[PDB]
Amino acid sequence: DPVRQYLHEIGQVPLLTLEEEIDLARKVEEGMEAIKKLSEATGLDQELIREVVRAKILGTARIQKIPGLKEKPDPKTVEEVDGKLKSLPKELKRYLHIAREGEAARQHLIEANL
Amino acid sequence: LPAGVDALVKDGEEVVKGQELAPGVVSRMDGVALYRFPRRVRVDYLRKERAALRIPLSAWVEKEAYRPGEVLAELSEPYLFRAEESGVVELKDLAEGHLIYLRQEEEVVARYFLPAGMTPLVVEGEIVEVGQPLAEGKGLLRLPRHMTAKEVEAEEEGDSVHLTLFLEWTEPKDYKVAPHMNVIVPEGAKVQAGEKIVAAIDPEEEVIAEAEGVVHLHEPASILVV
Repeated sequence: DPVRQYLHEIGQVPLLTLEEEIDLARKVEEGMEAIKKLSEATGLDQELIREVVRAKILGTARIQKIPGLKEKPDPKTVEEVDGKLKSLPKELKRYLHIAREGEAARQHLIEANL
Repeated sequence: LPAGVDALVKDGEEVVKGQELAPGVVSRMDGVALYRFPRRVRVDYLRKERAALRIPLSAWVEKEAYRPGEVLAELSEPYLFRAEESGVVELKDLAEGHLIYLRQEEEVVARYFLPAGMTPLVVEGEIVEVGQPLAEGKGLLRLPRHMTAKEVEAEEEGDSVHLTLFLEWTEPKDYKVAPHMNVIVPEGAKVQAGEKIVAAIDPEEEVIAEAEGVVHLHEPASILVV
């Protein structure tokens, strides 16, 4: 039974107290604004850096190769923007990390509310 | 953790299986314990004051820098500490000891130090005059428990001696967190004045350091050992 399977799977991840909720939301918004600030940093779009960070987060090679056979090349347009964002001073860097953490928080929030 | 109960172990500290993280909480694994959603923050403010003192030389324990609790003189007979200036006194209680600020009008005339075992004969706001005694050293007079002393100065005439002290003490204050708030600085944080400690939903509840000092974290909502 698939229903049993999924229901148990979401039964694994616990709920979220008001503290956790507010904190996660905060971290998410901080992440987004960090992406915008990075858009003012290297001069690239929000969803660009966003999807790059995701590609570094919710899976290594699996986000690229199968949303259909053709999207944005793995060694080429992913890694070069990665390395381009790698080559920045300290503040933009800490904002990169912050952005990533924001993404993760988004994921968890999504789960409880699943 | 049950609400209100602090953690006996600090943040970012290694813990071994069987060790208590709290009165009712025991660790099931070796690893690094981590605070999760602290319910309180403790800010220790650094208060520094350059002051003056007068003690008979027969008593004096001669020292360049006095540590907290360290013995200051012996004080043979109970000794009236006689004001070397004239002004309105400001009596400030620091734990065991006292501080007396001699103030004319606005600006202060003098700053007097009262170690533990030297008892004040005056009252805050009261008026005193030159030679009018202030404190009474009764025996002893070892330096305060929470306060250190550096850069001593020695002025000797006959029996009496006059010393200016650079004094360093810790004035603790406890700050209450809220679910609408989040702690920025780490545990055992090195922090300056006017710096944001705990951010919040509104700038109102934002905790801002009144002075350069040290930051401690207490009362976690839960402790995650990893």
